[PDB]
Amino acid sequence: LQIFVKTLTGKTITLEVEPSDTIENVKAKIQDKEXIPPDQQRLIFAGKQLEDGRTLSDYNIQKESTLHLVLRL
Repeated sequence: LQIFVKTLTGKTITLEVEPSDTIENVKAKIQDKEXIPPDQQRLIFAGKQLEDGRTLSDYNIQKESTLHLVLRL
């Protein structure tokens, strides 16, 4: 499964994910490519800021969905 992550910079990164991955698991994937601590990340799907501990399925995030990475601090 693959989703896209955009950033304020606007660079489009793609991630390999599992449908039952938590948002916390997605932040740890972004950490490894980008160097940003999870607690500094904030992720929007379709205008909605996502809560860690919930899963991509919980939010109907599926092949080719785009998440928007925003930084806290």
